[PDB]
Amino acid sequence: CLLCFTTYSERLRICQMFVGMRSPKLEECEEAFTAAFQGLSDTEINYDERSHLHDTFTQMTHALQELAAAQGSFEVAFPDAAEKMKKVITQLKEAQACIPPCGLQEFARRFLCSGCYSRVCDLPLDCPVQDVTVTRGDQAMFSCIVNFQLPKEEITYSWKFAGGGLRTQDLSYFRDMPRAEGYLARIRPAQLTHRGTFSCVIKQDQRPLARLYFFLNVTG
Ligand SMILES: [Br-]
Ligand SMILES: [Br-]
Ligand SMILES: [Br-]
Ligand SMILES: [Br-]
Ligand SMILES: [Br-]
Ligand SMILES: [Br-]
Ligand SMILES: [Br-]
Ligand SMILES: [Br-]
Ligand SMILES: [Br-]
Ligand SMILES: [Br-]
Repeated sequence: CLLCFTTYSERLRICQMFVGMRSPKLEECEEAFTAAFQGLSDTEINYDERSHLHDTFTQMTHALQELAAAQGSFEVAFPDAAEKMKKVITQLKEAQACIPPCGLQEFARRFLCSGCYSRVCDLPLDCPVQDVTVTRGDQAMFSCIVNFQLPKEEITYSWKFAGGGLRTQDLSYFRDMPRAEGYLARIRPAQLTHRGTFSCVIKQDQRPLARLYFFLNVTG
């Protein structure tokens, strides 16, 4: 995480304060620094903690500066700060676990220090079809509910219908169902012409987080 939360100029300035502006050791110093953090090069942290960690690294830089200004060897200074940061990292709050089988799960997002970028679970947007069997004249209810946490802001539910009795996730068979809004869709009453797949797209603003599918089997 050293490379992600400190810049090359900061690290060069630290090493110069250690050995000198244009010292021949100035190169070795560099490789003592980065190597000292080699173990933390592939850690994954809770995305929501990145700022915190970055701030901590800022503190670290200053702590090193003073250490260099007061003589002090870089050879011991860098492993020391590396272990301090290792403990800081171990005490950070964890992101939520990935929950199968589908969805963009923002509360599971993690920051990868190897590459310095964020990542959610590699799950499909489309969730498995849920079979819902009712009889003619009976009420049917589709709950657009996922098993992972959704953001609070800007969530909408868009419904679609693929008729003709198709059990399908293929979008080319669906038309929009503008009557339906919200997480709960009701067919009152269900009839044979409702046979088909109902889909609900959960969106944050305009980006989809999940697409659910309900195959309504209406029985005579
Ligand atoms: Br940050
Ligand atoms: Br020292
Ligand atoms: Br985590
Ligand atoms: Br939120
Ligand atoms: Br909505
Ligand atoms: Br089918
Ligand atoms: Br449409
Ligand atoms: Br409609
Ligand atoms: Br409702
Ligand atoms: Br979509």
